[PDB]
Amino acid sequence: TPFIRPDMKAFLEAIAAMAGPTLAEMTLEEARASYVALHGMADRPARELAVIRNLSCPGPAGDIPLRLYDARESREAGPVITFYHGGGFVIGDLDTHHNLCTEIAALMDLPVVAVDYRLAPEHPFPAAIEDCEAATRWVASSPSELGRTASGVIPIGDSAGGNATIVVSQLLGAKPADVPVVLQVPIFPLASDAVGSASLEAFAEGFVLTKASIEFFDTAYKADRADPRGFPILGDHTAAPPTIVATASLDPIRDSGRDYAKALVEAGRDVVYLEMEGVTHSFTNIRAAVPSTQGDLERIIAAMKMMLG
Ligand SMILES: CCCCCC(=O)Oc1ccc([N+](=O)[O-])cc1
Ligand SMILES: CCCCCC(=O)O
Ligand SMILES: CCCCCC(=O)O
Repeated sequence: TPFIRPDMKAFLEAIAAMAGPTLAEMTLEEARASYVALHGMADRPARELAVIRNLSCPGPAGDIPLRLYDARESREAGPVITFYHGGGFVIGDLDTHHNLCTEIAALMDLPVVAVDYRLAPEHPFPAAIEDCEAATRWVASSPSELGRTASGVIPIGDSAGGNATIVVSQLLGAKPADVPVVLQVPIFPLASDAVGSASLEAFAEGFVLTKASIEFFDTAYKADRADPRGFPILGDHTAAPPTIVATASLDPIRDSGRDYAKALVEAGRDVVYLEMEGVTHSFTNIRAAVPSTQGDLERIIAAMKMMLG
């Protein structure tokens, strides 16, 4: 009997009533479409912003599509948020996380660049990482197409995108971009392997992200368990940038986030650890269906402003 907020519980009960096919039982196109539909019905609508523009940058496999969000038509030099969507490196796109990006841009009053990175199984590991790194370096170079100057970058993302957040910060730590990572925000990230964790067993079914979906994503992406680009708990934490780790108490991969924040403390790094109580994985994108999750996102926003000082 873990604690569940009443509005969270109602949402889980509706998912249980729906009782759909698993991701593995659907076609890939169907699995991706179902995620579009979930966030479409569950998340708050997009904020209005002065700037919402599609861009691209060069990557190792070809052009990488991007989307720029800014509440301001004109802005001086400052940090730029570089966002990587969740979806297991298999599903999601610029639209599944669009509304959340408009919210981050509105509430932070900073520009946000979302990355449409290549997906598995068509593009296995490390394709997503290659694209997130390349796009982040590109933003960090203050290209003219961006129309903003970056004094620093702020990698952020949910779930797989939280994995990408940490990996990108490690890659740029080892080989700097034109400006530093001034803050990273991995939100319910995969950092250590969740297999064998107590959270994975406790929350394997009925908490939005299932063990079955985790296995489906793992089989498609094919990350090597010994590769720090796949499991960034294995990386060097001694110069990690300022970090905010946000987890959910009902998340099967909660303990992976716990592990990462513990490793940052162990290495003497500054970190805010926030474990949202009574909500699940994906809480950043269900803010209409579960209204209390808007408050959880606002807590991350407040921690970001504090850590940016
Ligand atoms: C349709 C159920 C939600 C699954 C998609 C999602 O919520 O984003 C995730 C991305 C990556 C991982 N993972 O690394 O296991 C888990 C979840
Ligand atoms: C192991 C899953 C239940 C949560 C107990 C804890 O907070 O560590
Ligand atoms: C149950 C595990 C206790 C803490 C392990 C550590 O300090 O890395």
